[PDB]
Amino acid sequence: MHRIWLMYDPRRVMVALVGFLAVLALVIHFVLLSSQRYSWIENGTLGADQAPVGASAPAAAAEMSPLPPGR
Amino acid sequence: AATDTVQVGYRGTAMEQNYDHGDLKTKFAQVKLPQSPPPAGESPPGPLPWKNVQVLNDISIAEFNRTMIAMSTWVAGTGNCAYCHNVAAFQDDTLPNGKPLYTKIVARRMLQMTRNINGNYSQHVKNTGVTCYTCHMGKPLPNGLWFYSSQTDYLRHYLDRDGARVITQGVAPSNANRSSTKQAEWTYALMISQSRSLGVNCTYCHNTRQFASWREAPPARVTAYHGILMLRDVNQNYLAPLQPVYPAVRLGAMGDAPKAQCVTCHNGAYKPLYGAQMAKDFPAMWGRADWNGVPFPGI
Ligand code: BCL
Ligand SMILES: *[C@H]1O[C@H](CO)[C@@H](O[C@@H]2O[C@@H](C)[C@H](O)[C@@H](O)[C@H]2O)[C@H](O)[C@@H]1O[C@H]1O[C@H](C(=O)O)[C@@H](O[C@H]2O[C@H](CO)[C@@H](O)[C@H](O)[C@H]2NC(C)=O)[C@H](OC(C)=O)[C@H]1OC(C)=O
Ligand code: HEC
Ligand code: HEC
Ligand code: HEC
Ligand code: HEC
Repeated sequence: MHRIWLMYDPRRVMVALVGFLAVLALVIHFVLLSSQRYSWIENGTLGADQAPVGASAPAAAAEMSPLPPGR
Repeated sequence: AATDTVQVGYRGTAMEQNYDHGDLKTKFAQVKLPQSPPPAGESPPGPLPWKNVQVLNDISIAEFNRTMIAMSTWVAGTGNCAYCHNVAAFQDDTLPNGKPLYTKIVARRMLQMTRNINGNYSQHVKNTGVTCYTCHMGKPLPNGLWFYSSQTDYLRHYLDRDGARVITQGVAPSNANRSSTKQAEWTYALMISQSRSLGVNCTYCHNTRQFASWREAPPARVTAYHGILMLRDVNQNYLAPLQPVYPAVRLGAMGDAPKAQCVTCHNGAYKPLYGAQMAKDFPAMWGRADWNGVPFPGI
């Protein structure tokens, strides 16, 4: 299977691999950070018994409002 | 293919209404030809015989019968007293089966609503006024009926919402106004609906160089604001509480009653019925002590 490196130049494959792993990790971290259950920066300290479950409703927050008070 | 234009602001500001001349003539003739003509009216003496009359207490017996003929032709087609009544017993509010005559008990509320419009909202309807014909136009259902659907539906500006302003009345940013650009999109959507409801463009009520300006705007903007306040009263106090009265075929998916909006009266014209003055001919519906100096012929 090492002959894959004879048909593909490993110089080019490793850039595509690094880029693919980079976008995949970033997508998954951003997906989780936007979820209710896994917003670890705000709620990471909650125990698993008190983390959100079933919060899949597609409009959990008010769509329309003023900006927060501006100070 | 000729275009009619009306200038509504100062020279060179391009505050103008444009109409396709052919399209407008067909719309206008389509009003003229069906426009229902009024009975002549007359002046007897004598005391009122009515068994179950609760709104029209204050008009002569001839004026009452004249009003019922009008109501028939405006809502149900002419002489169709069977639409509202158990015609053997006009005083009844129920069928012989005991089941209620829902149209009659709605129509009694629609009389109070019409009087309330013509009386308390004269800053909007002035001396044109409204009759049943304005909305119904000869049919049981008016145009532009609306029901609950989504929270951000802009037609709730005509019911239970209030604020629409988004522009700051000062040069610098302030905590007074934290409106989002999304809120300006919401007002813009609302304002397109009002423009289409009258068949006008934004320059009919605004100088668009400053939408917030009242001095630069035509006076129609002040009439338009009173229209919003009128619809909130019409919807909140008269149309929406009729929910338990209608058959479920009339109700919305939330079970709510049908509500009105600008297009319900205006039907795409700058005034309802292009300004046809009918309320003056029917004192039963004035809600007002005189109509343009003509005194109410009370009993
Ligand atoms: C609450 C925690 C989150 C979560 C948070 C994160 C975060 C945050 C990250 C990952 C990352 C990854 N997650 Mg995870 N992840 C969750 C649940 C899962 C589930 C699952 C079905 O439940 C799976 C399959 C995965 C799988 C993966 C991998 C694709 C990846 C890291 C290893 C890797 O690529 O190695 C190579 C190995 C594989 C791709 C195979 C995985 C292991 C399997 C079982 C081995 C068998 C053969 C395999 C299926 C063959 C597939 C074909 C491939 C070409 C190899 N996660 C839950 C929902 N996961 C990281 C990432 O994206 O890195 C790039 C990352 O940063
Ligand atoms: C529909 O129902 C209303 C009920 O309120 C009747 O209204 C009556 O007449 C009004 C002038 C009055 O103000 C009101 O209080 C009431 O007295 C209306 O006339 C219609 O009547 C028919 O259905 C009635 C109903 O309630 O189901 C029915 O009346 C029933 O009840 C009364 C006692 O309240 C009793 O006298 C009747 O015998 C009884 N009848 C039946 C079939 O259940 C009316 O019956 C009669 C005889 O009038 C219905 O009308 C007819 C022609 O049958
Ligand atoms: C609904 C659109 C109706 C049409 C069509 C007709 N009538 Fe009517 N009628 C209607 C209401 C809402 C009322 C009550 C008014 C009030 O102030 O409460 C009435 C009342 C009458 C009466 C009085 C009966 C009584 O209580 O003694 C009469 C005599 C009457 N209406 C006659 C009448 C005629 C002749 C009609 C067609 C030509 C007619 N009505 C149509 C509602 C509606
Ligand atoms: C708009 C400002 C209207 C005025 C003026 C009048 N009516 Fe009305 N009517 C209006 C609406 C928005 C509705 C609800 C429509 C529906 O889906 O039912 C109605 C309804 C009625 C009905 C019931 C029709 C039916 O369900 O078959 C009746 C009988 C009725 N309206 C009578 C009526 C009368 C007598 C009016 C003037 C005195 C009148 N309407 C004016 C809107 C408006
Ligand atoms: C009269 C029939 C108008 C038409 C046509 C247009 N607008 Fe309007 N505008 C009108 C009124 C009565 C109001 C006040 C509404 C309220 O509830 O307070 C407004 C308001 C606006 C605003 C907000 C101004 C502010 O101070 O933030 C904007 C931005 C606005 N209108 C824009 C707008 C657009 C884009 C229009 C055509 C598509 C338009 N208006 C037409 C009256 C009328
Ligand atoms: C019937 C109950 C109506 C409702 C709903 C709305 N309007 Fe209205 N409007 C109505 C009448 C009978 C008239 C004529 C009054 C007169 O001047 O003789 C009007 C007039 C207007 C105008 C003035 C048109 C002009 O001459 O420039 C405007 C700008 C207007 N109406 C706007 C408007 C808006 C924005 C409405 C919903 C928010 C609305 N109308 C509803 C009757 C009724």
